[PDB]
Amino acid sequence: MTEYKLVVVGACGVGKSALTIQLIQNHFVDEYDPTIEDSYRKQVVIDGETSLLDILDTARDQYMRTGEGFLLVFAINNTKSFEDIHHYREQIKRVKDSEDVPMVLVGNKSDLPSRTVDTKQAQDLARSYGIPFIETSAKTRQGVDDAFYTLVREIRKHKE
Ligand SMILES: Nc1nc2c(ncn2[C@@H]2O[C@H](COP(=O)(O)OP(=O)(O)O)[C@@H](O)[C@H]2O)c(=O)[nH]1
Ligand SMILES: [Mg+2]
Repeated sequence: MTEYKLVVVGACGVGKSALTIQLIQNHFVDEYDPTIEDSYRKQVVIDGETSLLDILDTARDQYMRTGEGFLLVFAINNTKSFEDIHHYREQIKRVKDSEDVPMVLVGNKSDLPSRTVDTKQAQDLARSYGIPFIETSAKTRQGVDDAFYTLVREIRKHKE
């Protein structure tokens, strides 16, 4: 019965869309229009509780204001995208007017061998933020459920 508005943010090309589509449609899209910004709905069950997810895949001022949780996505083979995380976080903090916003740090493209962002680096950032860090591959589906479900768990602990 509960609904959760989730927002997926991060630099262009990190796999925001691919991640969202795997969760929604259960397949990996190789070439999804980089400019398309849209929301996707799905009824899920998480730790036994039924819930409707409304997920904005950015590429809206509305979702920022009404978003209850955010995935901060970088790709592990894109140092610049990891360096952009702080900016995304501060922007959310500003709009939401809080310092306790539910967020999850997501390191995507974990199947790729060209790693330039150490796991240690990401974990150290997430620790400073007090948020979970989850490694994912939209391509193999590794960690996809875990990223979204973890965010939902962070939302629930926050409003409780
Ligand atoms: N190898 C690999 N490629 C990915 C992964 N996620 C996304 N991609 C590719 O990276 C490119 C951009 O992905 P996209 O989802 O559009 O990124 P977005 O701009 O953040 O929405 C596309 O070529 C995707 O196929 C992943 O986990 N592994
Ligand atoms: Mg996209």
